[PDB]
Amino acid sequence: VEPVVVIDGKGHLVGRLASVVAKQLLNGQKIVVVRAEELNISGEFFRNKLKYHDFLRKATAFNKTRGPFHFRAPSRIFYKALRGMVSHKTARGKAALERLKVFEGIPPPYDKKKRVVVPQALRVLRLKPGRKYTTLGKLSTSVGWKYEDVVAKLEAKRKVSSAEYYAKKRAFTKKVASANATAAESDVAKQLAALGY
Amino acid sequence: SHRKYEAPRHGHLGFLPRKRAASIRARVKAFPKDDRSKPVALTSFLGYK
Amino acid sequence: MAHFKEYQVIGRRLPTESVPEPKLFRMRIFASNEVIAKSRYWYFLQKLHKVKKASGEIVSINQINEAHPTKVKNFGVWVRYDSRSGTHNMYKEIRDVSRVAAVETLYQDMAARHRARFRSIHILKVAEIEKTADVKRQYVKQFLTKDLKFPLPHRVQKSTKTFSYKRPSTFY
Amino acid sequence: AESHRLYVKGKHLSYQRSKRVNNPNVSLIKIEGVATPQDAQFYLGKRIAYVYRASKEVRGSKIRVMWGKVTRTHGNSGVVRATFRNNLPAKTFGASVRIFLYPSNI
Amino acid sequence: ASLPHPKIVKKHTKKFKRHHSDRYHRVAENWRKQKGIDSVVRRRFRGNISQPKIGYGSNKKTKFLSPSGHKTFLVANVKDLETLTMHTKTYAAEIAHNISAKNRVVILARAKALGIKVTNPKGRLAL
RNA sequence: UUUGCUCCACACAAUAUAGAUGGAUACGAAUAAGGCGUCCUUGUGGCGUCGCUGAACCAUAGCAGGCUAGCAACGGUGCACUUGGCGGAAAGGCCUUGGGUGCUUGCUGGCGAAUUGCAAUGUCAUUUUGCGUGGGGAUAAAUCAUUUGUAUACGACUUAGA
RNA sequence: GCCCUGAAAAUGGAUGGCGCUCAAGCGUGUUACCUAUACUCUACCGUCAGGGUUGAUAUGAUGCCCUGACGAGUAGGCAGGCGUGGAGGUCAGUGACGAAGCCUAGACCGUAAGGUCGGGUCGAACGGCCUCUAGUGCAGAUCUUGGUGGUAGUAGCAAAUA
RNA sequence: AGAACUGGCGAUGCGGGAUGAACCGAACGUAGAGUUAAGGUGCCGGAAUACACGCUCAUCAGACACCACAAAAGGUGUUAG
RNA sequence: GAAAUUGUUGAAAGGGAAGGGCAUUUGAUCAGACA
Ligand SMILES: [Mg+2]
Ligand SMILES: [Mg+2]
Ligand SMILES: [Mg+2]
Ligand SMILES: [Mg+2]
Ligand SMILES: [Mg+2]
Ligand SMILES: [Mg+2]
Ligand SMILES: [Mg+2]
Ligand SMILES: [Mg+2]
Ligand SMILES: [Mg+2]
Ligand SMILES: [Mg+2]
Ligand SMILES: [Mg+2]
Ligand SMILES: [Mg+2]
Ligand SMILES: [Mg+2]
Ligand SMILES: [Mg+2]
Ligand SMILES: [Mg+2]
Ligand SMILES: [Mg+2]
Ligand SMILES: [Mg+2]
Ligand SMILES: [Mg+2]
Ligand SMILES: [Mg+2]
Ligand SMILES: [Mg+2]
Ligand SMILES: [Mg+2]
Ligand SMILES: [Mg+2]
Ligand SMILES: [Mg+2]
Ligand SMILES: [Mg+2]
Ligand SMILES: [Mg+2]
Ligand SMILES: [Mg+2]
Ligand SMILES: [Mg+2]
Ligand SMILES: [Mg+2]
Ligand SMILES: [Mg+2]
Ligand SMILES: [Mg+2]
Ligand SMILES: [Mg+2]
Ligand SMILES: [Mg+2]
Ligand SMILES: [Mg+2]
Ligand SMILES: [Mg+2]
Ligand SMILES: [Mg+2]
Ligand SMILES: [Mg+2]
Ligand SMILES: [Mg+2]
Ligand SMILES: [Mg+2]
Ligand SMILES: [Mg+2]
Ligand SMILES: [Mg+2]
Ligand SMILES: [Mg+2]
Ligand SMILES: [Mg+2]
Ligand SMILES: [Mg+2]
Ligand SMILES: [Mg+2]
Ligand SMILES: [Mg+2]
Ligand SMILES: [Mg+2]
Ligand SMILES: [Mg+2]
Ligand SMILES: [Mg+2]
Ligand SMILES: [Mg+2]
Ligand SMILES: [Mg+2]
Ligand SMILES: [Mg+2]
Repeated sequence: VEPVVVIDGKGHLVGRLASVVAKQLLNGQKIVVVRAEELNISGEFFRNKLKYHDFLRKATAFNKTRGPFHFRAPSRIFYKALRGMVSHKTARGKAALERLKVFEGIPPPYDKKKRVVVPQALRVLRLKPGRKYTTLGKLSTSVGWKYEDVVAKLEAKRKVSSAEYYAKKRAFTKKVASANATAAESDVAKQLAALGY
Repeated sequence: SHRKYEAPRHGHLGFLPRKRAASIRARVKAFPKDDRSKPVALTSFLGYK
Repeated sequence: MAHFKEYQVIGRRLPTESVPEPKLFRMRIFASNEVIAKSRYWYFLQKLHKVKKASGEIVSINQINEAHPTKVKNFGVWVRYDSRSGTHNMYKEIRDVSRVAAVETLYQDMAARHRARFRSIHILKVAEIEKTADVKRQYVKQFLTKDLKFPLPHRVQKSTKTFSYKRPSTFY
Repeated sequence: AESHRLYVKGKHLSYQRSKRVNNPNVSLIKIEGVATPQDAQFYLGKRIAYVYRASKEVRGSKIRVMWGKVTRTHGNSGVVRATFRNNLPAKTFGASVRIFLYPSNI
Repeated sequence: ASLPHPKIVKKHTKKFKRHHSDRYHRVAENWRKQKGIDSVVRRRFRGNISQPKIGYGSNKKTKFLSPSGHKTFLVANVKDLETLTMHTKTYAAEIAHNISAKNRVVILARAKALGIKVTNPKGRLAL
């Protein structure tokens, strides 16, 4: 529908976000995902911490360097949920994956580009009220991720600039509405009402 | 089958690999925490043994 | 077993010279179709009478429709069923708009709570509870209070495209 | 104008297949804006071109086309099956595809 | 100018090569049937080479026709060639491999006179 | 080592392409709650309004978009300039001034289109490289061999030499 | 009923994996949808069966023509065919104006055994058809004889003072 | 380890049970179109992140026949009786 | 003057083997048939 879709991970549930992201790439839609630190997983923090430690013990006994690799960053926990939903040892699969990008925070390009959401993976739409859940960033710091603070700091900075932007814009569309209303009631506008506009 | 007698392993797995270093000048992997209330100063120094 | 119709079924043991005009017995039966219905009939007659289908005959089979299908009714429901380790009688109450609707949710309920498949259940009686206050089970009494109202918090709308440009709102 | 398009955008998804055998003879097509089999019934019969480029000029052009037709709908979400003059190359799973408005019945 | 014929359909143009004739030089491609007790090929497990069988046989109607729709007839000399005088819509002469160049130009001339097609006219051609 | 390198420009030739074909259209936060307008005692404030999907918004007419005239506006927008400022998370992009110039389908005119023959993607994008031309610009090093021994099985390392 | 305790083993690790919590879990119900060498219709191959057809003056009576059904296969049986050395017959067959042989991700016929051609190389002989005959068809047998590889520029070429 | 009756594997590919001689479906000439079986339809992966009523929250939840195990006993967790 | 095996030349592919099946893209190559 658009050349590149930018997804605001915040408030999405990992494997449901993954399931849709994977399909899209396979079908040829480039996807970039931001604020993976604000991803969720159902299940209380402790549960998913225990799960993560299960993962953590699997290693190649003769050489741990060849063994399963354990990435600690929310973006990359995420990639993992994703990568495992893609026939990723096939050309067709590598190709789909090159179509993907994932970030903690919203770094340049994407901070001035619109981001969407994916309602069929929106936690607030899916999880029954009262069911505990985990935030990706908090899970990740506990298994080694080093950059929650730095991301938080940048994000607060970015969030201030974006508040300005918004404000300016909302000021501007107020003017624009003031304009659109002198033109209301005019002849060309009554005609357009007639045609559903 | 199970050792027989127990004894500590030989040597420390946290100093692997036992390869030659990438340089004669060992790297400083960490500097003292910063306390910006004190005057500005170096935090290390070169010399020859 | 499905979406139920209710049937009157009438049978009798076959006539004989010395006994022409045998007695004629009736059952109401909840089934998805008349084939299952005549089957169920023979199933219960044999738990009650010296008969079986080879020596009996179906006299009539007719669907009974609800008298007042758009009138809300409080049903009393009486069931026999088997569990994994014994067999048990039960009384339940179901609020709906037809016996037929009511019996569907019963099997559903029996399957969900007690894990009883259809084979394991005998409906003993389904009867409309005429006076509120002969209503016994509180999960229904609840819906009889005067001027009753309730909101439906946390509204969740079905998206029709995979992407959305807003950020939904569960207001309602 | 800026738009000169007379076709609907589409996508080569897959060959027809079971869990572990595919069938290069029938392709599965996703059509933009088509979400149901009832919608997709409109496009049955419409003709379909996968358009691509090549390094070596031929009868004038450096652009070649494989032609096909939509043939039936496929499943419940608007996906469609199509056949082509020659089966589609399979590097094209995920490639864009053009669905035309002819043969027209409006 | 061959007799009209229904479209020629070949059913299996790919050559049936012996199993493992791609794996060891000692095994020629010439079709040979597996008789082993365990062989995947003989047992026809999904994924191996198929085997020649009578289903593949061609339409009695177009069998033996070449693309031109003529059956080929091998020919050593003008007399052989002339056995096709009344069948130029049906058979085509192939000049045999061991015919000399000077005898080919005679055979070819007479074919032209009789309207008989020749499948390999350029052979040994004094060009 | 036979005139080489680099940035900008155009030119011919190639080579390609995981797949342009109107627009990736920027708060944040909450969801048992919020957006927007408005007033005010500026607050966990009053009052109004909206949702129930982007089925939107923006754009969109002209030989794939030709050649031309005028009117009403003084608006819009393309381009190359120029003024002030911002953005380091991967800023490599955003904003602002001012003159110039093109287009304007805001409205009203003149001319052109056929024969591509009843369809044939009917060719309009963006990759990397190669060769000459001429506007700027810039004028090294590494390796062998030799040498040190803080190094070394051999390579490697580490020194030294106009 | 579901869940929880009761519930201890050795390389790291398996509801197939990812992951999933008003499920993508458990029980039950209702539609739709995906797809087997199976089922339905059709073409073509072959097998078996049942019919028709000696009437010359043209060419297969083991023929031609219509029709129906059927097709898995080790051990094994039978059948119709492909190929090789020699033999009787025949084609008054091929050939120094190039036989045989050999090479050839060139062509063509056959379901296949195989057959035919072109081009290159070559130098003296050879083939079709009816029939006769057998020392007549190889991937194997720790097969026989000969040739040849990877191993590999590798082990090594260091006892006896120089 | 040994019998009975049938059906299979051995001698048999094909679709399903991830995998697998024997289970489920279905038995094979070369092909087109259609429809199904058993089994499936979040993504891997063709196919509803379909509909509907309940139940379940596990600091070692559970997840489909053959089949890849769990018992006595116990819970003021929760459910219905 | 075959094959195994080898040198050079030319073309191509190559993220823990290679080779194979069905299908098509791309390159190279080629028969036939038109009149
Ligand atoms: Mg441990
Ligand atoms: Mg011990
Ligand atoms: Mg190094
Ligand atoms: Mg299988
Ligand atoms: Mg053999
Ligand atoms: Mg066997
Ligand atoms: Mg590519
Ligand atoms: Mg409000
Ligand atoms: Mg406000
Ligand atoms: Mg307020
Ligand atoms: Mg909008
Ligand atoms: Mg214009
Ligand atoms: Mg005009
Ligand atoms: Mg970036
Ligand atoms: Mg220059
Ligand atoms: Mg499990
Ligand atoms: Mg699953
Ligand atoms: Mg269920
Ligand atoms: Mg549906
Ligand atoms: Mg078939
Ligand atoms: Mg048939
Ligand atoms: Mg057979
Ligand atoms: Mg013979
Ligand atoms: Mg012979
Ligand atoms: Mg002999
Ligand atoms: Mg010769
Ligand atoms: Mg060869
Ligand atoms: Mg030929
Ligand atoms: Mg020659
Ligand atoms: Mg001689
Ligand atoms: Mg003979
Ligand atoms: Mg012998
Ligand atoms: Mg053999
Ligand atoms: Mg041999
Ligand atoms: Mg051998
Ligand atoms: Mg053998
Ligand atoms: Mg040998
Ligand atoms: Mg030897
Ligand atoms: Mg040497
Ligand atoms: Mg040596
Ligand atoms: Mg020695
Ligand atoms: Mg045996
Ligand atoms: Mg079988
Ligand atoms: Mg997978
Ligand atoms: Mg799918
Ligand atoms: Mg059981
Ligand atoms: Mg299993
Ligand atoms: Mg209990
Ligand atoms: Mg010689
Ligand atoms: Mg191949
Ligand atoms: Mg091929």
